Amino acid sequence: AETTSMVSMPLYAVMYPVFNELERVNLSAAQTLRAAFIKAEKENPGLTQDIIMKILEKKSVEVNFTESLLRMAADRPEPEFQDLNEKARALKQILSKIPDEINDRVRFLQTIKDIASAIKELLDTVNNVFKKYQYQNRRALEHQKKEFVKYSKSFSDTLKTYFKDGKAINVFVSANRLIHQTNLILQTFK
Amino acid sequence: EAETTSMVSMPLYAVMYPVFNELERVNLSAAQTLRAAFIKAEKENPGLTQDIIMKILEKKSVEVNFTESLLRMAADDVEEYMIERPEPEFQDLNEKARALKQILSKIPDEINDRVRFLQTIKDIASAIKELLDTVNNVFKKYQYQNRRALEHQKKEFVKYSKSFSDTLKTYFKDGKAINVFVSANRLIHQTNLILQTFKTV
Ligand SMILES: O=P(O)(O)O[C@H]1[C@H](O)[C@@H](OP(=O)(O)O)[C@H](OP(=O)(O)O)[C@@H](OP(=O)(O)O)[C@H]1O
Repeated sequence: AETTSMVSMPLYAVMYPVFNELERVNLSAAQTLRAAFIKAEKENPGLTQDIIMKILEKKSVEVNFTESLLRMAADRPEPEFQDLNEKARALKQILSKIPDEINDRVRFLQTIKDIASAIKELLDTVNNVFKKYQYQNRRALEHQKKEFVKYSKSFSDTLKTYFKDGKAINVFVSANRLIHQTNLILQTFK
Repeated sequence: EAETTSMVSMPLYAVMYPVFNELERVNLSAAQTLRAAFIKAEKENPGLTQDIIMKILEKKSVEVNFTESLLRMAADDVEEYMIERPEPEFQDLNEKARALKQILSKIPDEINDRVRFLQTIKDIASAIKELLDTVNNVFKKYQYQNRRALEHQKKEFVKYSKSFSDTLKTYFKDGKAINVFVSANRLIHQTNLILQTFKTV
């Protein structure tokens, strides 16, 4: 009952898990992708292995792309809203500089401190307008705030694991998520 | 649905398309089916290709270990590629190819011993020269249905051989064994292609 070559293993150990998770987002896409990999693998055993390896060999292209997205992610006259916009903007700007700061230990350590205080200022400002929304569906505020502080902690964790791992791409990805969460706070004020 | 002209679709053209370009040489329908599958999925969900690539990158350790295991297995994957011609030179060609693949297969076991690894590299070099010499002799002595295909495959082998040498140089710099494992597997595959071409030619 075992005629499948060992070279085909990555199809089931790598691709199938990815397809299975994709079925919950786009069933049609997952099936099409899976069907295409199955077809190609069955007709030429070893193809999935080489495809996966080539993708790994192009990680640098992926690092560059993840860096550029981070750099790009930085792009009501009420006084409280002007403050919220300013604080959010400063945080996003600092986070977007990470790719060009991470290669220097010293300057990267200061950047982390800049990120800490920037988030602190943002949270303070968030608490300010927080005290003026007088419960008008404020639940969405306490919710979004916590989603932000959750990604903030998740980012802090990513930094710690980075100082032992050395995997910058995880920092870039996490910083990107933090920015998106920063925007979510601003947007929630609908 | 949408067009893949957005920033988030970049990896589709920067990563996947170059990869798919090679498969046309192996299986056109497969390169086309895969290309159509990714572009289709990307149009429906822009950013999907990027997520797929990121998930594959997360399986690096799994892929790395499997690649080493595959290299170790190469020593017992022989009979499928053997040349089925009576002449003595073809039997000698089968032997030279087998011997090369055997030494390449021992790399994972040897790479953790500088002294042993240095010798193994010398043995690989000699095994390659002997393999090429046997190929050249058989090229000159016999007729074939597709001599051009054979010569092309030999030159492909030479490229992957030099690529292997370059990988060794780099390994002595950064000490990443996986690159050596990958390069050895590809050299092994090229060795098998030579054999398979003699079988149909
Ligand atoms: O040492 P391990 O645990 O395998 O992890 C590293 C990281 O994945 C590097 O990327 P990152 O800095 O983003 O963590 C990667 O380089 P690139 O991603 O720059 O290509 C290294 O491979 P090499 O590229 O072969 O050095 C790889 O060895």
